[PDB]
Order: sequence, then C-alpha cells, then structure tokens
Amino acid sequence: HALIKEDLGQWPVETGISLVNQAGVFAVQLANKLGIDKPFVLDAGSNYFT
Amino acid sequence: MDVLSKGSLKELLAHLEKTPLEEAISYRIGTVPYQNVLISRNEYYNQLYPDTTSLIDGVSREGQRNVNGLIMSIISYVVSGSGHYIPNIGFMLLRRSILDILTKHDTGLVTNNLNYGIIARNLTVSKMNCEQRKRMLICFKLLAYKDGNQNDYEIYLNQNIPLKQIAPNFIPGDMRTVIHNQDQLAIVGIPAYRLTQSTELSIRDDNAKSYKLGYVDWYNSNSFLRERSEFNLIRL
Amino acid sequence: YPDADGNDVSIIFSGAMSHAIFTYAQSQWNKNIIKLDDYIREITLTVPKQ
Amino acid sequence: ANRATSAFLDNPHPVGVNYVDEGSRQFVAVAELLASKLIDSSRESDESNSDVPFVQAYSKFADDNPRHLRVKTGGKMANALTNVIRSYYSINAPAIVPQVEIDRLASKATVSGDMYNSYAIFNSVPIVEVLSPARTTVSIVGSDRADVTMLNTGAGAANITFNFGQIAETVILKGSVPFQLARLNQPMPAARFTYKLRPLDGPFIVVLPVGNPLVISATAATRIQVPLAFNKALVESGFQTAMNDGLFDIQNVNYYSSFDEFIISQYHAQDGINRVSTCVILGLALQAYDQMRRALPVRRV
Amino acid sequence: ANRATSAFLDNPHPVGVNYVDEGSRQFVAVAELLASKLIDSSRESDESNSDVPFVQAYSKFADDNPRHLRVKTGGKMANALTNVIRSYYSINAPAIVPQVEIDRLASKATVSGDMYNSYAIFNSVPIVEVLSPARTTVSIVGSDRADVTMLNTGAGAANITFNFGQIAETVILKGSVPFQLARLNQPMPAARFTYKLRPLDGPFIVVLPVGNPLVISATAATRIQVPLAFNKALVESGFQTAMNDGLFDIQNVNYYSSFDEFIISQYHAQDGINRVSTCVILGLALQAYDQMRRALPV
Amino acid sequence: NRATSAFLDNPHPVGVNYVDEGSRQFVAVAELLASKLIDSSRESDESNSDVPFVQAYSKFADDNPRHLRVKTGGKMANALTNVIRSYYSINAPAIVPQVEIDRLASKATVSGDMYNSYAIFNSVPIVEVLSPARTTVSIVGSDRADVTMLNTGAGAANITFNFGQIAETVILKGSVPFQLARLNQPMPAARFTYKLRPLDGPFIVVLPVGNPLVISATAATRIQVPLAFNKALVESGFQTAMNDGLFDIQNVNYYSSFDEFIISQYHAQDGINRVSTCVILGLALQAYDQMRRALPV
Amino acid sequence: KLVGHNYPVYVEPVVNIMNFISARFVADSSYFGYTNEIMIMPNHINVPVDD
Repeated sequence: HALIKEDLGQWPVETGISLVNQAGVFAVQLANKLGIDKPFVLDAGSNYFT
Repeated sequence: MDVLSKGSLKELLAHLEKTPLEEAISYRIGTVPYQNVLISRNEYYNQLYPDTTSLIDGVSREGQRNVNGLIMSIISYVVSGSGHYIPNIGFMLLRRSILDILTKHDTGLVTNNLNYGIIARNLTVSKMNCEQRKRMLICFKLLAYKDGNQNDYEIYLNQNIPLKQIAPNFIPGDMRTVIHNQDQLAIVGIPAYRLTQSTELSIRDDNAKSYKLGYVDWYNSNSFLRERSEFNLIRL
Repeated sequence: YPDADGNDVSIIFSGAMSHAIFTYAQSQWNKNIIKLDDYIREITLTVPKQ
Repeated sequence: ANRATSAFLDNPHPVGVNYVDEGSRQFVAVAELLASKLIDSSRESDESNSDVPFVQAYSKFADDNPRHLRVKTGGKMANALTNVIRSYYSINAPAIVPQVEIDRLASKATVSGDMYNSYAIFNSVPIVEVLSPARTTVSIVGSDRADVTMLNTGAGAANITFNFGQIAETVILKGSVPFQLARLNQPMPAARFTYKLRPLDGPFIVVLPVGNPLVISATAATRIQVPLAFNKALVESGFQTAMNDGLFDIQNVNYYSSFDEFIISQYHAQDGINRVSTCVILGLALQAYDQMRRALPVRRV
Repeated sequence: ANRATSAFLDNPHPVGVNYVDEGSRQFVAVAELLASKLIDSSRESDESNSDVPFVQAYSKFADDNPRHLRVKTGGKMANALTNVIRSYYSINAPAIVPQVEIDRLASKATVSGDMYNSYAIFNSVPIVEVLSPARTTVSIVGSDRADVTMLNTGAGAANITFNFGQIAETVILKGSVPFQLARLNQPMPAARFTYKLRPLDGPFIVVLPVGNPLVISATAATRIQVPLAFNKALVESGFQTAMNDGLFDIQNVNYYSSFDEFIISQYHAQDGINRVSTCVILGLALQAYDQMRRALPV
Repeated sequence: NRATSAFLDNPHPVGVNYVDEGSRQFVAVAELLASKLIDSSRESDESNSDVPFVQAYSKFADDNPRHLRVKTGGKMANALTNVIRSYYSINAPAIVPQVEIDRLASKATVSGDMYNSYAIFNSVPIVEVLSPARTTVSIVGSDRADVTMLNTGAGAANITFNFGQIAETVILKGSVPFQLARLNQPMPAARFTYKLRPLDGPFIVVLPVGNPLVISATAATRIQVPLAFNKALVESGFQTAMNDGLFDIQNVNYYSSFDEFIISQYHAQDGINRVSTCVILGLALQAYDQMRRALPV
Repeated sequence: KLVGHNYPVYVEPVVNIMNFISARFVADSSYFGYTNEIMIMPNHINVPVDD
C-alpha cells in the first residue's frame, strides 16, 4: 500500500470562539509560512536538471 | 502615424521608399463616401450633428479597382493616415513600394490618362488644409513627371490659384531641389505642453485629433512591439 | 516549458490547497505589476499639463 | 387563401458590417467593464461624501479628470461607443471611428473579448405564416405573447396551418377552450387546452369549429450564444435609451419595441446566423451605453 | 363621436406632501442601504455557521439585539418606514412619524439623498383619448402593451385620432395588418406594419378601411429622473407587498397594477411634475420595504 | 356557460422523492456553489488569470478543469439534473442514490430553511366565470387576464367571477367603466378600476347591451420561499430546463412559466403539500441556470 | 468603524489573499485537521469504510 499526503500543519479550533476570527489569525500565519504576504514574483525557471 | 509625422520632403520621400503598397490600402469595407449623415457629438449638442463622409476622413471607404482608385488610396494614406478598400489588388503590386508606383515604369501600371481635376474633386481638396494640400501636389508632380505630363500639371495649377501659391518647389528628377526644400509637412507631432482630450465637430477634425493625441504614446511604445513581429520574418 | 509570451511554466506534483493559495496570491500581486510606459501615462495624468 | 404574419418579423433591415473584428470586439468588452466601474464608483462616492472614487474611475474611463464648469460626458470613449452603436444598427449608418482610436481604447483593460462563452434565452414568439380558408378571419397580436383570434363562419371544421419557423427551440400553445392540433398527415388527438411543440416538427394544423371564437396564446423560447457579462435587463434599458436619444433615427430602417424582437427578427431572415453575431455585439455595447449614461446624466427635462 | 381612454390614466389621487425634505430623503436612502446589508448578511451567515453577521446587521438596522423569544420585526426603523410609505400615497394619510426620529435614523449611514442623479425607463403606454366616428367601435386594453381594437361598419373609410399625451418620449405602433398613420395636415404614407412616433409632434390620424378588424399594439418609453440606487425589479416587488399588506388601504384613492402605471398616471395629471418627485421617493422606500420585509417577514 | 383559465386545468402530480431535510440541504448547497461558480467565471474573464474559476469548478465538480476535456460540471451536475427531473412528475424515476446526495450536501453548510422568506407570484387565477344565455365570455392570458364579454339579449346580464381563495389581492380594470359588487350587495356607481380580496366571495359584474366590455385582471400571491430565492433566475432556469428536455415525460402538463406552474399546483386539492415540492424545484432551477450559463454543454 | 467599514474598490492584495485563505479554512476543514461530525460505534457493528 501507498498514499500521498498533503501536510499543511495542524490548526486546532475552539468551538466557543468564532470561526472567522480564528481563520483570519491562522490566515496571517499561513501566509507568512508560505511566503506570500509581501509582494513577490516566482523564479523557478532555473530549477531543473537536464 | 509614421507617415503623418514626417515633416520634410526628404523624410516623406524616404518613408515612401521603405513602405509597401499594402500599408496604403486597407482590408476593411467601410462605407460609401459622399453621404450626408448625422453623427453623435454629445460634448456640444443634444441633437445629432450633420456631416459628409469623404475619402480623406481617415476611415477606410470602398474604392474601385481602376488606376484612379489606387492613386486616390495612396493620396488618402499620405494626407489622412488611412487608405481605401480596393478588392484583390494582387501580390505583384502589394510588394512594390509607394514611390515606385508613383515614379517608376516597372510596376506594369498605366498611370497616364489621369485627370488631376477629377481626382482633386474626389479627394475634397477644398476641405484639406495647407499641409494636406502640399502633400497632394507632391504626389501629382511625381505622377506628372514620370509620364511626361508636366504641361498638364502646370495647367491644373493655373486653373487653381490657391493651390499655385503653396505649390512645392522641388523637381522630381533633380536631387538638389529635394535637399534644399524647406517645406513643413507634419500633420502630427509631439507638442509643447499638451492638448486637451476633447472631441471635435467634424469627422476629419476628430480623426486628426485622435492621431495627434496617440502619437506620443505611439512614439514611446512602438519599437519593441514592431521588433517582436519583425524578428524571424522576410520583408515584402 | 515556455509559455507563448515567454513565461516559464512549471508542472510539478503539489497539493490542491497549497497550489490554490500560492497561485491566487500570484494573481493578486500580478495585477499591480505594470510596464514602465503605462506607469508614466498614469503619472502624467496626475501632474499639471506642462 | 388568407395569410397572416407577425408584425415584427416583416422586412428585417440589414445590420452593419463594420467593427466586427477581434480588436473591435475587445473595445466593446472594455467599454462594458469600465462603464460598470463608473456605476460602482458613483455609489461609493455618494456614500463616502467624497469625489475620490468617481475621479479615479472617470480618469480611467475618459483619460481625463472630471472638469468644473464643463458637463462630463465620457470623453473620446463615449464618442467612439456612441458611433459604433449607430453603425451596428444599419449599413446606412456611417463608419466614423478610425482604427487607431479603437486599438488605443481596447488596451485599457485585459478583457478576453469572447462572444460565445455563454447563452441567453429570448422570449419573442415567431409566427412566420398562418394560412386560413376563405370564410375564416385570423388576427395575430403581440410579440412576447402572441394572441391568435380566429373566427369560422359557415360550413364546418376549417383547417388552419401554423408555421412557427425553424429557429425557435420550443413553443407552448394555450387556448381559451380546448382545441385539436396535430402535424401534417397525422391523426388529430382529443381536444386539450395546451400543447408543447418543436417548431422543426413541421407545419401544425388546428381544427376550428363554427362559432365560439377560439384564441391561442403562444410563448416561445430561443437560445443565442452571448458573452458571460451579458445582462438582459441592462441591454433592454440601453435599447430604450438609444431609441430616445435618436441614435437609431436612420433612413430606411425598421424600429422594434425591444431588443428581443430585434435579435429574433434578424435571426429569422436570410443569412441570419451571421446577423446574430453582430446583434450580440450591439447588445454588449448597449449594456455599456446604459451604465455609462446613468453614471453621467446629460439630459434634463 | 366616441372617446376612449386608458383605464389607468383616470382620476389620479393627490399624493402626500410630507417627508420630501433633505433630512427625510436621507432617511429613505439610509433605509435602502441598511436593508440591502440585511439581505446580504444572510449569505454571509451561510459561508460560516454563525449568525453574527445577521445579528450585527439587525442591531444597526433596529437599534436592538435580536432575540429568539420574539419575532424579528425591525425595531423603530420598521415602524418609520411603514408609516412614511402610507403618507406618500395619499394626502389624507397622517404624518405620524416625528422629524426628530427621522433625523436620528438618518445619521446611521453617511448617504446623500440626491434623487436626481440618474434616470429610469418606464414602459406604460399613455393613451389620453382615441376619437372615433359614429359607425366605428374602438376598445383600448392594457397598460404595458396597449391593444387598440377598431372595427369599421360604415360604407366608407374612417379617420381615427390618436392622442398619446405630451410626456412620453417615444411610442412604437405595430399593427396586425399594414395601416396608414400620418400627423394632422400631412399626406398619408403607404401602408406599413411599424410606425415610430414622437408624441410631442401632434395628434395622429389613422385610416380605418371597411372590413376585417384592425388591432394596433403600442409600446411607450418614458425617462424619469431617479436616484442611482433605484432598482426597478425591487421597486415593483415592494409595491405588490405594500398593496397586499394594506399600506395603501385608505379612503378616496386609486389602485394600480404596477408602479409603472402609478408614476405615469401621476405624471399625466394637471400638475403632474410635482407628483413625480414624491412618487420616486415612494419607489425608493418601497425598494427598502421589499428588502427588509423579505429578511423579516411578519 | 363556464369559462376557466387554461393554465389552471388538470395540474399533474409532482414527485414525492428527495423532499427530506438532507435533500433540501443538497439543493441549497448546489445553489450556493453554482452562484460562486458564475461569480468566479466573471472575475476570471475580467482578469488575466483563471485561478478563481479553477477553485470554484474544483469545489463544484471534485476534479480540476482540463483543456482537452469538456467541463461537464462533475457529479454535482449529474445529481442536480436528475433531481430536477424527479420533482416535475411522479412518473419520472427516482434513481439517484441517497448516499450520493448526502455526500454532496456535506460540501458546504447552509444556515437557513425553505420557509424563512416569501415571493410574490403575479399569475391571476380565474377558477370559473359563469355566464347566462346569449353572453359570450373569452379568457386570454395568464400574467394579465383579458376577459372579453359581449351579450346579445335585450336585458342586462350578470356574470359571476370566482378568483379562488389563494390569491391575496386582485386588481380589475375595464375598457369602459363597469359596475361590480359582491353577492347580495347593492351595485356601486361605474368605475374604471376595482380592488378585490378573493376571499370576499363571488363577484357580480353587469353587462349593458351596447358594446363589448374587456376586463383586465392582475393578481398577487405570496408563497414561502428560501431567502436565496430569485424570480429572475428561476424563470431562466425553467426555460432552459424545458429546452433541455428534462420535462419530457409522458402524461404531464406543460406551462409557459414557473409562475403558472406554482399557481396551478396551489389551486388544486392537496395544494399546500404540492407547493412545498415546487419551491424546492424553484431553487434547484436557480442552481441549474447559473451552472449551465458558466458551463454550456 | 471596524464593523461599518466598506472595502474600497482598489483593495490591497494582502486583504484579498487573507480572505481567500480564511474562506478555504472554513470551506475545506479536512485539510487543516478538524471536522463538523464524528461517529462513535461499538466494535461488533460493521461500518462501510473507505478501503
């Protein structure tokens, strides 16, 4: 057996607190980890082997 | 844009040498000229604004396939920046430059038996300004001298005194007359300060203003876009 | 492989959410990236006529 | 013997053959997008008690800022859009806008310009031909719902032939009293109130007895390829504004009550498939004309 | 001589002369804006699983928090909007709402009550009078599409005079069979299916041949200045709701099928210009009434 | 003599499947995702990138869009199409499994029901118009009723109008002023327009001998609908579904619009329970129109 | 002011990005490690599972 898994981390959620507030706080952290918060341009054309 | 920007006889003649006849003519059917129409000018009036469509409006119009239609298309391109719709000219004439059509015998086109009075009436010479009148007479003189009709050119100028005053001072066969000529023939050009982005009443005036306003942007952003298409291609 | 307009397109095996977030971020920054000539045109409209 | 036809289907005038290339289509799509921004910016300016949102949208639209002591009409973009709308309606309307202006205006936005992304449903009912016997009187009234009133005097069981054309997809027939209807060389079914018909099935024969006038109400549905930005409410409102302003006051043209009748009448003429393509571009242009004209109101009673 | 008129044009009742000042106009615009957010809050409530977007919008609208115990009515804004609508329809309706309450409600949002910054197209067909000779019978039916049926029973052809008023901008005439219409003192044109007319030019003469009946379908377009937030679809829905809810139930008034008929009927009064301004404000209020009552039905 | 509206005659039974709480959640979820799919497409067309459309299609169809393959809409489109078929007629098969519907309904959460709002339906019901001897009555139209009446007898005739008991208000207008009043009530003076409540009872209208009288009728009916209901979209969805042949099933009745469909089912025995299914069909047609416009096939 | 703020037409890309991430956090919860429903069953009951 084999499988492919996407790992974006674990983000616990509290039931009492509003989900939108937690989503927004987690959105800031996720953007920072992914490196998309600041203006950027992808440079991956040189990432290859012949 | 490029043809209307030339401000000297040398530059105009040099441009016509490098420009094929394909640029003079157009592939859009347009509308029939000499039509009394009502156009919309909401800048000024609520009612529709009358005007008459002409061959020098700057918009492609239908033209016949005879010799006169081809000559009228060339003159319209020089004075208005856009030509007419002549169906199926043929690849043989499209590759030739405008000057060879005007001043050479190898094009296979019989430009004799041409009436300058009839052509001037069709092009609405009474409506064109000094620069457009000057450019039209340059084409007439080149056609006359190639076919040996210098007398008919002089007769036409004698009948039209206003055109005789502003006649060009060059002789087609002599290079010295071309270099020393001091005529100004620039319809469009980069202006000091700027011009307001406002419409004009006439079809000719509004279309001419659209060329002047867009010349500045065309001047800055044409080299790269033309080069991308020019690269990996053979000229006509 | 090259795109029609000279861009480089990378085909890789990646996650559904990581691809969705990263490419959406790219499209948001890209609409604010314009040519110099277009930038000059916008500036010229703000400054006086002369 | 007697023949009847819908009023809006008679003599469809030719449409313009200009401004139909890819560059002109991009110009129309750009105009619709920027005219929409004008409407939203006007709403934002009203709420924010400031002219900042409107100035930015107008500057992008007109390449000029709004001017004091000078009515704001839209500048060169408004002039180009108004003239191409006139050219789309009839061949007799002139071609005034040069190609250089359109290419300059088409570069303002990044629209696709595709005219076949989606579809729209049009409700005009085409009754091409209704053939009646000598002693029968037939009247056709309406475009959105056609009421056909038929009276038979003397003899009995007059046969009326209905020809709905071939373009319409589905046609629904409702009668004041149950009636008999069947296709050619087919048995007549029991009388019933309503019928669902495919106009391509063929001519339809309806049996009309003596006395007791029978009225048939017909509604049709037709599908035409339109862009995704197409909105029928804006197109119809733009159509009325164009008629009121006089943009369609051209010689030797036909006038219609709505854009629905316009597009259907052009579709049912000869070479109507290529006429519809021009009509759809006119619809998008009228959509832009409506939003632009509501943002800037020149006319004052 | 037989004179036939449109049914909806007769006896327009006086409209209210209250709540037309700048402060009151801002109140109606505020109500439209806040009712729009109330509807949108339902969709924003579905993207999440909470009711906070709806509770947040209701508190802004009603100045009170929603409670599960009672039916959500709308608070003080609902009562003000309902009563102001009644005062618009008839001059006999009382002006119950104080101006202090309206001023307080107008400060919730920062909208400006400019009701002359746009236009709308109204499709009601005004037929003031159709004059016919003795032998002919003329019947006018409908408002959005006027179907005029005329039958001639005399020996010779008849001339029928059409008066479409002096307000409509354009009128399009389509006949079952081709017919001839010319303006007074102008030569008759050939028979055509479709005629386009400008009502201001003058009365029109129609030639009625002896034989089968002739039916003319008329469509009109009128431009009336309206606020930019005007939505004709939303206004029409609110008119039906207000009629059903009994907001228009008051003695000595006239009832209309649609807001299209109402505004055109008022415009065609003796002094109809001043009525149109009040009618437009009623439409904007009706637009807010439709949005609010759909979110909060009672 | 008796005259009745054409669209009110013999309403066919509606489907009895896919009406539970889980099925209703599936329709509400489908409408929510279809609306996002059409909004992303418009945003996609305006901009250079097609990222918003790819994400919306993936959520709707559970597979990424591909240039070579056509955009069918996925399993959600197939389930929605067959569910629409089942609602219209009881003879249409109910084949879509419930486990598949439950899985699709879990894509999104909807905070609402099918009874939290209302919509006004302007279809005029004329149940019957009873006419005496030598009185010709014709009823034309559904959105606007044109009752043309003409009598040839020497004396004036009384005509009975029955508008049912479901409509809230009915507005009457005539070519010439006419007198109308309830049963056993004095006749008023002639007026051009009347406003009536259909619950008031049968109405008597007099007819003079001279000229034909035409009465134009409009009506308003309120039906409980979800807050996401949109009459403009359900009308477009009804026409599209009819053209697609989703309603081509034997022994059923065809209507000109969804307005006539819901009103005719209301004016029938067991009409309260039929209307609930019709409202669910309306939201499903709303989702169908939005999806088909973004993904024409 | 926070509650009644209206997003400008030229909203910054960082706001659009964060709204996209927050929407995906709520819409697709299985990616981030939470769900809305769970099921508790005894061992002797056989439940159809993803195999």
